[PDB]
Amino acid sequence: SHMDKEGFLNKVREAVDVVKLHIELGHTIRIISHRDADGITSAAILAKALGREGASFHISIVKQVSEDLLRELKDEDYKIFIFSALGSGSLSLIKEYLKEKTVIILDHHPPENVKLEEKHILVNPVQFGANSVRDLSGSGVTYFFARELNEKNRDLAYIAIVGAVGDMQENDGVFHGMNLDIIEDGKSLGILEVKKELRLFGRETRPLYQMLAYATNPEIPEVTGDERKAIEWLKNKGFNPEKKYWELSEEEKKKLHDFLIIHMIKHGAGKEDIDRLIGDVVISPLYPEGDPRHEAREFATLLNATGRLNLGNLGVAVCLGDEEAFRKALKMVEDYKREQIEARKWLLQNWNSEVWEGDHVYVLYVGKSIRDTLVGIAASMAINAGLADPEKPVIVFADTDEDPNLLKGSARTTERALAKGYNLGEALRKAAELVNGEGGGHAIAAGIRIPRARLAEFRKLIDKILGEQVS
Ligand SMILES: Nc1ccn([C@@H]2O[C@H](COP(=O)(O)O)[C@@H](O)[C@H]2O)c(=O)n1
Ligand SMILES: Nc1ccn([C@@H]2O[C@H](COP(=O)(O)O)[C@@H](O)[C@H]2O)c(=O)n1
Ligand SMILES: Nc1ccn([C@@H]2O[C@H](COP(=O)(O)O)[C@@H](O)[C@H]2O)c(=O)n1
Ligand SMILES: [Zn+2]
Ligand SMILES: [Zn+2]
Ligand SMILES: [Zn+2]
Repeated sequence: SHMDKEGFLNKVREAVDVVKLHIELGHTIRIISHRDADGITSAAILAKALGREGASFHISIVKQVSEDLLRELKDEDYKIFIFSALGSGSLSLIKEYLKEKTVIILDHHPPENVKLEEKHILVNPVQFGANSVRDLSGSGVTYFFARELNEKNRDLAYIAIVGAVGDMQENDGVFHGMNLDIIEDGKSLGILEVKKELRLFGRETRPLYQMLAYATNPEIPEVTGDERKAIEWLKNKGFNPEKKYWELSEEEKKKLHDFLIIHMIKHGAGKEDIDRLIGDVVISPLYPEGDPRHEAREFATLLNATGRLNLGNLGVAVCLGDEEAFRKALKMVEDYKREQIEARKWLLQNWNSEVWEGDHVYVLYVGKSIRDTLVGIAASMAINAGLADPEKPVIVFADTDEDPNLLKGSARTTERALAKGYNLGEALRKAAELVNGEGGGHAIAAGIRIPRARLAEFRKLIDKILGEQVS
C-alpha cells in the first residue's frame, strides 16, 4: 500500500466544508459510530470537535449499518448524518434510504464500488491507496476531519491512536501509514509517547502473571491460559509475578523481553508471532501510571468492555473525561477478559470434534457456547492457538441475540493467507448474496449473518468462493 496523503486530506477538507454548512444553520449532527474502540473514540473525537464549534450532536453506537438501521434513520428528522468507523460497505443502502439527507462517511472499510449523490461524501483512506487495517482506522479519519475543522483538535491525537490500537492497526508490532502522522502530532503536544515494549494487554492494571496468561495475540507457549504456570515461569526468571509491567525498570523490562523471545524460540513459535511480541506501545502522560487510560491497548479494552454490554455511549463519556463514567467502565473489564479465556478453553476442547474443514476454510459452529459478539475473537484465537492452519481462513458462527433463526459469523485469517489471494470481506459479501444473508468487511477480517438452516449450504459455497480467489 501507499497513501496519497494530501489527496486524502483534500477530501477531508471537502467534508469539513459540508459539515460547516450545517453547523452554521444550527442543525444537530446525527452521529452513527461502530461499537468498538475505533468507533467509540471516533464518536468522542466528533463530540469534542463539534463542541469546540458550539454545534450540537446526537450519537448512536451500533454494530452495523443495516438496511433496518437505515430505515430507522430515514424517518429521523436530522438534516445531516455522519457515519464514523463504519458504513463504506453500505453505500448503495445509504444512497437509497438517506437520499434526501446530507451524509458524511468517515471510515476505512473497503468501499462499495458505487457512485454517490452530491450530498453524500465518502471520506475513506482506502480510496487513496491505504491498506484498510494498517494505514488508518476510523478514529484516524475522524481525527484528521477534526484537525482540519480546528487545529486545536490535535489534542485528540492520543484518543485517535486508542482507536487504532483497538482496531489492531499495529498488529505486526509497528504503526504504519498516517497513524504515524497522528503520532507525530501527539508527540509535538506531549500527550503521547511511543515505547518499544511488550505488546500485551495489562501494562497498567494487571499483575505480570496475568499479562502473560492473557496473551493470545501472540500466545506465549505453555503459559497462555495458565496463571499458575505464568507465576512459576516469572519467579524462575527472577520477577515478582504480582508486580505490574509498568512498575519494572527499563532494565527489568528488557530482561523480560529477552527471556520471552528465547522462550518462544525454544518452544518453536513462528517468526511472525515473535516479531509482534515487542514493538510500539503508546502511553499518555495525561493519565497516571496504573490507570488503564495511560496506555492505548488498556484504554481500547476498557472501551470495548463498554461496547460489549451495549453501553458504548458510556465509553464515549470516558474518552471525554467523565470520571463517573470511567469508574463504571472499570467494573466491566474483568468479565470481558474472563469470557475470552473461557472461549479459548472451549475452542481447545471442541475444535477437533466440531470444526468443518474445507479446501480453503474452516467453519466452526459453536451453538450457544460462545457469545455472538465473541466469535471474531474466537476465530483469531483458533489461529493463534495453533488449531488452524495459518494459511486457511477461519469462520466461527454462533447463535445470536438478533434473531433466533440467524447465525452470527466472523471470519479471520493471516497476512500469509492474504498473500495467497483470499479476501474475506469480498467472499462473505458474495456468499451472503446467495444464501439470503448479509456480509462484508476487510480482506483479513469480516462478518456475516446467515439463516441457521443454510449453514451446510453456506460452508460448501464459501469454500468454493474462497477457492476462486486463489490466483
Ligand atoms: N487473538 C485475539 C483476538 C482478539 N482479542 C481481544 O479481542 C479484542 C477485539 O477483537 P476484534 O478486534 O477482533 O474485535 C482485542 O482488543 C482483544 O482484547 C484477543 O485477546 N486475542
Ligand atoms: N455485513 C458486514 C459485516 C461486517 N462487516 C465488517 O467486518 C468486520 C468484522 O466483522 P465482525 O466484527 O462482525 O466479525 C468489521 O469491521 C465490520 O464492520 C461489514 O463491513 N459488513
Ligand atoms: N492485522 C490485523 C488487523 C486487524 N484485524 C482485525 O480487523 C478488524 C478491524 O475492525 P473493524 O472491522 O471494526 O475496523 C478487527 O476484527 C481486528 O481484529 C486483524 O484480524 N488483523
Ligand atoms: Zn508517495
Ligand atoms: Zn470497528
Ligand atoms: Zn475500524
